[PDB]
Amino acid sequence: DINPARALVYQLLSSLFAREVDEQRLKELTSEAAQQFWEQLSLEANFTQSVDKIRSTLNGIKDDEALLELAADYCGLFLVGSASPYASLYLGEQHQQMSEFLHQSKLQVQSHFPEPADHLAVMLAYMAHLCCHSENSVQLSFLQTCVNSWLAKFINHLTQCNKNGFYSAVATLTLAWVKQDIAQLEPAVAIISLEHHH
Amino acid sequence: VDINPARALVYQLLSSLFAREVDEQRLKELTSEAAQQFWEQLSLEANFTQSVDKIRSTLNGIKDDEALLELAADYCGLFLVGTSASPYASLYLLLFGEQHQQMSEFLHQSKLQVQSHFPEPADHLAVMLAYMAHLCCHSENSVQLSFLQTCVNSWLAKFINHLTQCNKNGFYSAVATLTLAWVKQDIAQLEPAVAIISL
Repeated sequence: DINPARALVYQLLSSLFAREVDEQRLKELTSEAAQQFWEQLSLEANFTQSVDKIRSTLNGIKDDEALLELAADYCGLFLVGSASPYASLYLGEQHQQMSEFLHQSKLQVQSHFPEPADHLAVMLAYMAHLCCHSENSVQLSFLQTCVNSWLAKFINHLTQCNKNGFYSAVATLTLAWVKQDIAQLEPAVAIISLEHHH
Repeated sequence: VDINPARALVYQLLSSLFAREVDEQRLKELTSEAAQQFWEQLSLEANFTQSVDKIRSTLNGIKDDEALLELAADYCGLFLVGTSASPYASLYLLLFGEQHQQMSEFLHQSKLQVQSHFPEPADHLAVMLAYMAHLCCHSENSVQLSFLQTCVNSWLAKFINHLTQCNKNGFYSAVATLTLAWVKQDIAQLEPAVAIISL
């Protein structure tokens, strides 16, 4: 009864922390239907001051420089770490419930953080999965596209940071292992193209 | 004979070495008598010899916690810092971006954990508020109340305090301030509503 309205307020607040505000969003936040909304929210004594600051700011963005500055505030405050909006930086089972929610919603926040699946550990773990669950062509393609395309660089920079050399050796072995695996996969994959063509 | 499962095991081993710092239990399983056989055999491949011997000589050389802590320090000061060799592909670089769609699914299913200093994505306030929005219409009042008191109201004021200190113009502080006041008023409505169902 009142819940859909509450969901709506939480969504709006969420959107404001999710990512910086672009032209399309600004137009959505300052339209007539949005103006009435902000007014209604302002009627509550505990919300009045905050609602006026938010609404007067958004209504004051008339050019590109105005929108760009607000975004700079967003980036300067949340994408540097500053006041990163992560609970753990200021302070259990309902994190898993959210984990699923995250996976389901396809809702991702603006972030300067590297993509988790871009972690070498993840790529290798996934390749291990491809070895027994995919065609050789998919395995080869993945090694050439996502692994062999950058290890050399990683290794190079690793040799300038690892004094001991343990992890430099691990990286070195990984590339060597990948190259040899690619050489075993090439003919296999090529046989299938010579056969699926004739 | 099928070698695909053997290849997967090797990729997993390499995966583990970048996945997290080596701990006591892991050092033991990486240096067991069965493991020594594996390394020796792997070292016989001409292309692998040098790095393998560096790998195992290092692992076999670990005989006290000091040396172990030293390796763990190498790991952290190399991958977990951020300036000097993060293991992320994007940081060193066509059908690339499209293969990331399947990895996310595998990453969600494998529930594989990579040691990291980055905060959890679900810990982000925007994701918590979106989740709360969801609970508002697909959950009992008590689950909503519980989540607010437990995950939001517990740290929001600390956040607003710091935010207010870094926000010169003050727009985002106003958003954060309105958020807390919204959450508090909502908890105020939720408590009476929930308590009543015990009657």
